[PDB]
Amino acid sequence: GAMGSMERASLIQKAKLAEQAERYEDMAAFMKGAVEKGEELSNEERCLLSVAYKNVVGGQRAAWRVLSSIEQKSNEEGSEEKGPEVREYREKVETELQGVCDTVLGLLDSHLIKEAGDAESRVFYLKMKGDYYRYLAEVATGDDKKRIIDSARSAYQEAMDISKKEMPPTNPIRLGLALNFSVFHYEIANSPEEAISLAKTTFDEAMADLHTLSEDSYKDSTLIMQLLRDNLTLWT
Amino acid sequence: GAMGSMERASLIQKAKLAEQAERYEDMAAFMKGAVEKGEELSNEERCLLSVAYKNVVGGQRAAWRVLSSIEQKSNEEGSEEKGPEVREYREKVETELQGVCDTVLGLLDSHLIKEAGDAESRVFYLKMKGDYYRYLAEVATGDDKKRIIDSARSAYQEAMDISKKEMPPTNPIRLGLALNFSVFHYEIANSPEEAISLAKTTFDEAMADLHTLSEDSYKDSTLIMQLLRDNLTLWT
Amino acid sequence: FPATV
Amino acid sequence: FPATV
Ligand SMILES: *SCCNC(=O)C(C)(C)Oc1ccc([N+](=O)O)cc1Cl
Ligand SMILES: *SCCNC(=O)C(C)(C)Oc1ccc([N+](=O)O)cc1Cl
Ligand SMILES: [Mg+2]
Ligand SMILES: [Mg+2]
Ligand SMILES: [Mg+2]
Ligand SMILES: [Mg+2]
Ligand SMILES: [Mg+2]
Ligand SMILES: [Mg+2]
Repeated sequence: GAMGSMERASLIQKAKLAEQAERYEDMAAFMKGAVEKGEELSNEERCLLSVAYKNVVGGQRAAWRVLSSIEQKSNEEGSEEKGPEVREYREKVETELQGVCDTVLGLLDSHLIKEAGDAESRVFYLKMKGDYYRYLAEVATGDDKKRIIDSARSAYQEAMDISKKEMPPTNPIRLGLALNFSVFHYEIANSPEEAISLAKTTFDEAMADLHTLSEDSYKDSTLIMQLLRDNLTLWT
Repeated sequence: GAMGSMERASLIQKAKLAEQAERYEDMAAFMKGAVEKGEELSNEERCLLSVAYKNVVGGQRAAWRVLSSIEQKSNEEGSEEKGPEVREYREKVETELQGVCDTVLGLLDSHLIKEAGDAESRVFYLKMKGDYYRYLAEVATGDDKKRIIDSARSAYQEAMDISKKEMPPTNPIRLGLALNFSVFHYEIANSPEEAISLAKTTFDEAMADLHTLSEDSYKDSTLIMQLLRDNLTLWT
Repeated sequence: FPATV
Repeated sequence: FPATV
């Protein structure tokens, strides 16, 4: 690793600087270096890791969607043949996206998940594993597409099982996991009813637990609850 | 070059796709490949080249400013020493920025400028040469800082001399060159009076020539004239 | 697109 | 920052 010679604390410091500078590729490289030091991550460090890769892959996904849309329009009736370039460039972006997903999944498998014993860390990493398999599923078309989808489902399901046993219904990680697994059901697994049921049950169980929270925790939980409601409004 | 095996037309097509996908690093790499085919660039191709690198270096400059600001605050009185990391990371971004500038200047020198005979192409490339020396000047602190500044000035001045002889005062390249050379005077050369004089004279001479233009040319010219007025309002 | 975090 | 194009 090109970060092997830099101190763990310096990598974390530079990840925070990269975030301030909106240099998310650098941020992700610094956090990958920090993970590869082999020590477990604190809550703030897990956040830095997730923010960095979410921004990198988010940009790739947006670009892939633009290119896929152009490619699909080129394959409609009456469209002038323009050669292999659109497919080639969509494939280039797709391959880079897959590489980033494989990198994140590799960090989770070697060895973040296996050392994560507390609910907050383990649920967080399993949510990430589901998310990055979900991004692989968005672009998948081959023999392994069903296995990629089931890998996302399996990671999300293990995270859900732990979160329901070990976290309150307002815990922001539990809420964000449910939000994303609901989107998985709607956009990946062709299961809109399950998506809607999960979002509604999650929202209602969080609502009933808000009374236990401080003002600051209430703000965190209600923010994610509003995203659940936003999706429900989009879907109904 | 990694683009050496791709057709010139395919590189241009992919540059346009990259622009639509907001993948400006890819766009710049495709356009660099196209330049390196050795043929002159059309007006649209010159635009693609400039848009790609302007976006790449613009992002680097924004990040450099964020990091330089943090570094300066760390060097104030009462600031807790936090080690070399801020300087190191600012230097990393700075070195990448310098590399992009050197790449663009290299394309202009080998061999875009020397083959550019028409005013529209030659002024455009000399403006670019001034711009990229200006970006080098923004970060320069060493023995060669004055020479970097004079390199920007010299390129802008040759472009101005050609543009005044060969282009109408409303030509958008002539206007954009004057806008940027004015900013050079204000922000690089410590010459705010020259910056203001140039912006005002450029604006007034364009205003007197608008009557010759079609509706579409009028729109292009007045857009840049408004930027001149915006700077004048900022500076007075 | 729907919201995810 | 001032405008450039
Ligand atoms: S991890 C990024 C920092 N975010 C937070 O600490 C808060 C609590 C504001 O929001 C979170 C936390 C965790 C998750 N998650 O799905 O794991 C989502 C959100 Cl919005
Ligand atoms: S080169 C990018 C495309 N822009 C244009 O064609 C118009 C005429 C709209 O605007 C231009 C053209 C040239 C320059 N320039 O400074 O060389 C600036 C602008 Cl805004
Ligand atoms: Mg150490
Ligand atoms: Mg593929
Ligand atoms: Mg259920
Ligand atoms: Mg050829
Ligand atoms: Mg330096
Ligand atoms: Mg004069």
